[PDB]
Amino acid sequence: YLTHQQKVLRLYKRALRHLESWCIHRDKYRYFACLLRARFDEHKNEKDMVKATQLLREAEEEFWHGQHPQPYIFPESPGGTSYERYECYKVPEWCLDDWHPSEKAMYPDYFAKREQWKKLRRESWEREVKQLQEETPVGGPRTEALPPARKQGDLPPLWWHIVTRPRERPM
Amino acid sequence: KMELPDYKQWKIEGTPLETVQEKLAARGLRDPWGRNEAWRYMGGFANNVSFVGALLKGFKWGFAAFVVAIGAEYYLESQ
Amino acid sequence: ITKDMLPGPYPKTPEERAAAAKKYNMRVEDYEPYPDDGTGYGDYPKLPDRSQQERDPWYDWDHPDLRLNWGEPMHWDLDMYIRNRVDTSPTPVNWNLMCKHLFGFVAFMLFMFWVGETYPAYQPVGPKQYPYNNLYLERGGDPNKEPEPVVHYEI
Amino acid sequence: GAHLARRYLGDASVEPDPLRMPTFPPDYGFPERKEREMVATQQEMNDAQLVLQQRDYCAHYLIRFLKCKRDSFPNFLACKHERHDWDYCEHLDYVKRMKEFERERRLLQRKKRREQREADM
Amino acid sequence: PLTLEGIKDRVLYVLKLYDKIDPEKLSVNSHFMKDLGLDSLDQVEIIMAMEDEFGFEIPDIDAEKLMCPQEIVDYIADKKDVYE
Amino acid sequence: SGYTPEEKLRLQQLRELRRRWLKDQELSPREPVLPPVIYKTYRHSIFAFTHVLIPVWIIHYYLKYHVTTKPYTIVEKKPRIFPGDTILETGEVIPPMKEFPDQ
Amino acid sequence: SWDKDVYPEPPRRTPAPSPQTSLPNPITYLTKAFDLLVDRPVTLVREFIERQHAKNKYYYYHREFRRVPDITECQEKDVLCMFEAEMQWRRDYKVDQEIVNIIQERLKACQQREGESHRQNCAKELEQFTQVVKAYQDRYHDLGAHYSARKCLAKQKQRMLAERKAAKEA
Amino acid sequence: AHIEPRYRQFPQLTRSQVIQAEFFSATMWFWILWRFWHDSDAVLGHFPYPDPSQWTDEELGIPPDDE
Amino acid sequence: VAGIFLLIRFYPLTENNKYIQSITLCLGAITTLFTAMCALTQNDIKKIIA
Amino acid sequence: MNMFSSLSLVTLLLLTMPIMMMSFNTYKPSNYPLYVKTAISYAFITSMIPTMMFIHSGQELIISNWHWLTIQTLKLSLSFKMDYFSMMFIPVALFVTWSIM
Amino acid sequence: FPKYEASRLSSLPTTLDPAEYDISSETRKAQAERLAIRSRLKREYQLQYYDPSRRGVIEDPALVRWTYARSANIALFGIGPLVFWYYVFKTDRDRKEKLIQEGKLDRTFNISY
Amino acid sequence: KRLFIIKPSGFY
Amino acid sequence: DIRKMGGLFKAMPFTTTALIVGSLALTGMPFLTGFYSKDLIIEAANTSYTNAWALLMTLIATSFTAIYSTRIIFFALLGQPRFPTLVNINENNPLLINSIKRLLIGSLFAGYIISNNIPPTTIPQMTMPYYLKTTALIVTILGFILALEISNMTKNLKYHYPSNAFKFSTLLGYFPTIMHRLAPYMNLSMSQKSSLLDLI
Ligand SMILES: CCCCCCCCCCCCO[C@@H]1O[C@H](CO)[C@@H](O[C@H]2O[C@H](CO)[C@@H](O)[C@H](O)[C@H]2O)[C@H](O)[C@H]1O
Ligand SMILES: CCCCCCCCCCCCO[C@@H]1O[C@H](CO)[C@@H](O[C@H]2O[C@H](CO)[C@@H](O)[C@H](O)[C@H]2O)[C@H](O)[C@H]1O
Repeated sequence: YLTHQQKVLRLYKRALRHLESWCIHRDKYRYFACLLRARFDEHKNEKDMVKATQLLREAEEEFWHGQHPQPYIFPESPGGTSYERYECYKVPEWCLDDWHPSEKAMYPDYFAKREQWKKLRRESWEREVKQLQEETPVGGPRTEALPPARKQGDLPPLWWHIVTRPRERPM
Repeated sequence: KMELPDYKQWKIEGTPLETVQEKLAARGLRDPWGRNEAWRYMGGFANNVSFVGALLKGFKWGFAAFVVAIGAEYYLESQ
Repeated sequence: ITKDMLPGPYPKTPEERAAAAKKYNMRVEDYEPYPDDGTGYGDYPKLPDRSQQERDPWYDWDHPDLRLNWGEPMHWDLDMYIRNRVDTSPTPVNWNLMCKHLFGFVAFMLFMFWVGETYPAYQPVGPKQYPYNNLYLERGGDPNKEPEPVVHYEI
Repeated sequence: GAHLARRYLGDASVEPDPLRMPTFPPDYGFPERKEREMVATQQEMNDAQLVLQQRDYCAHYLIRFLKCKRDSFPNFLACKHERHDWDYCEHLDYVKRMKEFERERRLLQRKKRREQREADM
Repeated sequence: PLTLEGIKDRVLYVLKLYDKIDPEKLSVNSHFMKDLGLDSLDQVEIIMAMEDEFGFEIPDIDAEKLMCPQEIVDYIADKKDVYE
Repeated sequence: SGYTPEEKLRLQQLRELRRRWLKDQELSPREPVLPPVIYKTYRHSIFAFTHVLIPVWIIHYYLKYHVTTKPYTIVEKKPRIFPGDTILETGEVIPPMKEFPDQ
Repeated sequence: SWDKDVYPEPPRRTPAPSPQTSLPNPITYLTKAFDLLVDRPVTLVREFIERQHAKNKYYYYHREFRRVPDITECQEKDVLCMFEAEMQWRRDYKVDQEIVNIIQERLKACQQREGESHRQNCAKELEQFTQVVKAYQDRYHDLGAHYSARKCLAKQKQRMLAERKAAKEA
Repeated sequence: AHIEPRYRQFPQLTRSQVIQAEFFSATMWFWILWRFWHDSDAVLGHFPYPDPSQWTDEELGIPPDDE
Repeated sequence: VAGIFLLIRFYPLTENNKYIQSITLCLGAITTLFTAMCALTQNDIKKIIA
Repeated sequence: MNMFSSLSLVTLLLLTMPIMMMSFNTYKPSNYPLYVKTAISYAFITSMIPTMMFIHSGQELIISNWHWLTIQTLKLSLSFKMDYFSMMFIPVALFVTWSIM
Repeated sequence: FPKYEASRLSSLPTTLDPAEYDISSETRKAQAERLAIRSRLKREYQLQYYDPSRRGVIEDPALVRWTYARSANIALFGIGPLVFWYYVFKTDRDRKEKLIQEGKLDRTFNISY
Repeated sequence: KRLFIIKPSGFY
Repeated sequence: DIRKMGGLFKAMPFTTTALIVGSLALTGMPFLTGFYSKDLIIEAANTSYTNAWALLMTLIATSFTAIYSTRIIFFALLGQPRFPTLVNINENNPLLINSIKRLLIGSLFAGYIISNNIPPTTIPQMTMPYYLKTTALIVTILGFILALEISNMTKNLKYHYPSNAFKFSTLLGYFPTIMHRLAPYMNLSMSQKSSLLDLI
């Protein structure tokens, strides 16, 4: 699934981040990040892909030996301290349909504009289905990529749940 | 809305990033990101205390207040 | 759902395997049932014994919390492999070495505690002395029975 | 722990055993040995509700200190002198236990020094 | 409170502090490889610099697609729900 | 590596919709349309009255007339008595201790 | 309030205040505030309620159960006599449970009251607790959930037989 | 708000937070020095510790070797 | 602190039981050393204080 | 005894009042957190009076105010122990909780 | 670098998997066929998930198949453990009953049971 | 500026 | 993550002061609140009839307390900043200052005030050799000196491989890694799971 170039670049990013977790201090990190870059540049032009694969394989074993047992993780990345912290506050938009009319009356302007989005979704749906139908090979899609809208006044197929997803800090 | 400081004032000269650059130059290498770290070694961040300096925070006036207290306590009791 | 889309008995022939693989939305070269026996797996696929914590967290799963896609075959023990439970992720230290170091540490501490119990520390003092026959009455001694005298001397 | 090295690494036969001390008679080597005087009566310690482990030969100073504290409330810095008097008595009580350990130690070495010669004869 | 112009200014600020880029040729639409002449190893370092700048991770699958400053600004705005 | 032209266009069209949606999450000025030192001493005076005085009245009444009228419901540790004390109930004088030697 | 003989207390001995400081005791002034602001208004409310109770005074009594023949005097399978004997035994069983509770409450109150001197000063309560528990155990312990006067009697006769045999061998 | 964020620069401080911080740091050191001046025995020792090797055989009741 | 407080409540029993004294002594000693050793390399500020 | 026992219980009762008000809808949601923080601070004050009484004379008592259940020869009462450990710990816990809130 | 030893609860990292780098062309073909199945199911799900008029649950046959298989078929389960505990408890209670009969078990204050 | 908070209906 | 802190000694003066006071109280600095309990506890343990191994483990842990207390101060407060570029450092809320301030006053004086008001219930041991009286203060001081050496070595331009003792400490002795996988696995497969006698 990953190409050789993709695997090399992912190792390079991964090794730098673990190197950064060992060094801590910026001047120390900058110094050793340059040595590491030099090692990658030492074989950038290796044309023999059999040798190149072995270099990649050996670099991965070297990384496994020298990885930080407790590397730095950005707080909201998977495994971070703030990961998924705000999922409890994310409420799907369809819940507003079940509001009592008295609750809806407190935001007359918000719910007026909400009807314009629901109307837009209703009048776009048939085109989106028919566009996907006529752009999909006989044996169904071969990838998960979706197409853009082709005409003016058309919306890209399957847009609602991307466009109206909850905000990252919804409360 | 927010005015960033001019980017040309970030220089590695006079900072431990300069020392790193000399060591790298010895091996023919060079650091292309040094100015991106320079703000951490400049301005109000330039001179932090040492650990013993941190533990002694407030010792100067704490001592001065102490010397007065034990001079006052002598005079109160001596009389 | 109909009856031909439900799990069935263990697949006998290659034709049944092809049908089973198709029912489970699997590629026939990937489909493999549990070995026939009395457990009762039937033709349910045997899938890799891996935790859901091992799946890519950045991919756009239909069920992000479970890291599952709609329609894909669920591991037999998925409820055990949810992210709240059993983790099979690779570890920076080999499993067997981790066990040796953990066990060795606890085994060493237990030995030393027993040694420390056999050679206790103490100060060079004699027993603490108490008056009135070692506080015979205060400790609930029988008032009517006479205690043996406990005499302490100066030094 | 200096004595602990001697007992565990050297000869344990001439070291005191803290769980069985004393093993020589109290008057042995002491011609006429005085008894220990207790100032506080059993009733006084009972009414003062002293903790049993506190009902030792220093309890009269503790009672004096405890009364001072109750009387000096809310001045919780008072009774320093009463506290020291009780503390100093407990130090004298502890020094006597140190002497008992040393007396036991020297009597055991004296025992060996005897047993060597009688062994030699 | 990030703004679209605020994100753009900080993205360009970081690149103007990168010694492999001429600060006068740089623009929001410059292609890192076809305009500024950098390689794919350089682009990885740029993404890491942006991750440090804004304090969040850009996964390798998305990161490899960000080949100009505007695409980085757009990616960050989409993740932070910045619309103005 | 990089967005294909079809990928760029789809991303652009979704970001335009997404930004329009986020703008529409802003409340208008009238929303929500809702239906129909001396201060400090008074706040703390009313709080103390309703949260300290009233409960202590109830608890004291409950303890005095319902709990302490039953045996062994409230049991004090008896007061410590020291040499030289005077007992209120009987007027007894507790004798002092013997003479302390010296130290 | 309650029978002082059933729930005895010793005579309280409080020591008179003997200050040795010039500072005022904050407890003394808080006691005056508590008496004025808390106890006094509370007492007035009770005295009002006590006046109303006096206007309407009525009585309730403690039920007295006549003794009836016990299970030893019941002919085998004579349910009418066994019923009265069995209901009586159950009433006494509930009374003995409360007698042990009274003695346990004496022991617990003594331990708290005597403070650090409780091991010596609570001997009599402890000894009385030990005896009543022994007697209660002999009567009722090991009878099972379906206990009855019949099973209680069978247990007693077993104990009496072991006591007679032990004396016989003595 | 009252404090405005800064880019790549030392943050803005108020006089109150600095003064209070200095006051309580100085209070800590006054308290330590004051207590040590009056209660140095709590740190270094309350009473002398005797040397048992200096106690005479007469005061420990050790009879001579010929008894 | 509830665990410690429970044992403090029951000191009138534990003070007469040398066996329980030894067990709680060794259990506390391995706890204090082992968890202080763990804190020496933690990077999360909250886990260090934990 | 009456001041000591009465104030030992108001401290605990005082802490349950914000819970009562919330569970019966009779409070101001605008600043419930301030209301809870104020209740803790007053509970600390009232708890310092029994503690002062104990520090003075070592006054200890047990309050067995409600007979809940009796199982044959086991009587279970709601019983509170105002002793050395309760008198010293409660003000400390309340003072610290006051800062945390 | 000592080799990685995989375990049941500690699996081999992908970057250390020798099969990860030795991609053939029939392995590429298998990967392309797996993605086709995933994409086909993704489309089927999305055409229902995005339908404006759908209100309910998108029934998943995979989930129904899993629960159906898991609920079918109605040493820790046989007589082994029952026998083991029987001899543990019977032995304990025989010893206790013997002591009580000989008057050697302390039940001084035991009157609740 | 104030943003609408999407919540489940609290009325019932 | 403390590795992304640094240079906060002046940017957060009040949090700094409270952090230093709390660290000194925790490490048993004389006459701060922590000293009035820990100092007596170490002397009580030193002079008791006690397990010798347990006593030694307790003193080493006291030394280790100085080390991780130093580690927080060194990486959180000292050095150059390592946090992101947009500086939103602000500790000037009255609720924050006042809450910490009261606990700061408690952390200085509470031990002294409590120590002098509680009635004595034991015979405190006050006679001991100098090396048992000052053991806590010494090993605490040694832990601080060693902690400085270790922390300052993180600045040298040397990259080190991890030792096995370092991995043991970082991964908490592998107790969670081994026990939180194995024990759940055994129990969870216990039920969802041959003897001929039963087959009859
Ligand atoms: C203050 C606390 C004081 C007490 C400290 C107690 C520490 C006790 C540690 C005991 C555990 C040591 O456990 C031991 O570790 C070493 C380290 O490689 C292992 O050593 C062995 O395994 C490795 C890896 O497989 C191989 O290179 C080789 O076979 C050998 O070196 C041993 O197989 C193991 O038995
Ligand atoms: C019974 C007595 C109890 C103890 C009483 C102790 C009271 C002592 C009060 C001291 C008050 C000092 O007040 C504080 O002093 C420090 C001195 O570095 C000043 O700080 C000063 O040095 C630092 C740099 O090192 C900078 O902030 C600046 O150069 C200057 O302000 C603070 O601006 C001032 O707010």
